[PDB]
Amino acid sequence: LLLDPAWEKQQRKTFTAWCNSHLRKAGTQIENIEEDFRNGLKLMLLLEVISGERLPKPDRGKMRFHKIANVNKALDYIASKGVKLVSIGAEEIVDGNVKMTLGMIWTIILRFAIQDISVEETSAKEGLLLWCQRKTAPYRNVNIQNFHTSWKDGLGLCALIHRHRPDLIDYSKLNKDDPIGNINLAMEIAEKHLDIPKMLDAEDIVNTPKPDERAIMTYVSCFYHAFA
Amino acid sequence: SLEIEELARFAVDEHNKKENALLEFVRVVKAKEQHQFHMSWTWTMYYLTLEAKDGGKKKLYEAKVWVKHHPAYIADINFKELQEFKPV
Repeated sequence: LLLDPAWEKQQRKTFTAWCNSHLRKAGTQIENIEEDFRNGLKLMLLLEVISGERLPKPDRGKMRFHKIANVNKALDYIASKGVKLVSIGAEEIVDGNVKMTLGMIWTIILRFAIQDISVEETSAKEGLLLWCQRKTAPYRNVNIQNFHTSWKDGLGLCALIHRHRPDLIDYSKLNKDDPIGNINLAMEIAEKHLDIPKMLDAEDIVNTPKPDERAIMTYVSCFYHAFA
Repeated sequence: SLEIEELARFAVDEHNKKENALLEFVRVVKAKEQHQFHMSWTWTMYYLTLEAKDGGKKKLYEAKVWVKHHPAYIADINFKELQEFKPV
């Protein structure tokens, strides 16, 4: 794959894993993000888990209009949290519009995992980037400039771990020559020790000239919340 | 050695956690190893045939256990994953 489909594969993997990192707390999972939010049930549950708030009763009815009602409850809830929904409609989610479903899940990740970040009076995506730059500043083999190419060799992720948890990782053993191995190391440590499920495909990140920045921001936001 | 036995015990404990089971490890019957060496990562895939008691009844199981080592990982000896656990 290249360009839009390559980024779609990355968003599908990472956004599915992020949703599952929350849904596990409610005793469930999704598998296929193009299918498993169409009825609105696990979308409403995801919003309850990440917000700690109660949404209206889900409708388990099998008809398209029941599912549109559920997705509208989800979208009404998201709008109530100050989110301006552009080019998102309940019918298109229920009808399995993959790009709109991914866009909706991104809007949820941004609102509930990134927007309220505040670092040195810098908010949201820019605050998260500033945090990453501050934490990795002394690691000369890291240069965080963005949420895409700066993360491809795995050293930024490994440096975030070393910076906070030097009991887990000997950063001195790492270099840029094994980007796939480095990403896998960060993900294996974070899954076992930081309760952050693996959300990237290391081969896909390393082999794409510019990886998907929404997927990378999603995963990096989990390190921010683990270490905050 | 202790290590093949330790991995078979890990397999039974992981199966017990995953399947809400109470299998009691008896012994390793046999082990096959497959090795890979990447730059820093080194991997062994263990194909373990083991005996365990299912309500006191001794039964044979095959467990697939993946053991991954990286020299930068210092919190534990390695990463271990049960991939498969089935009666044979």
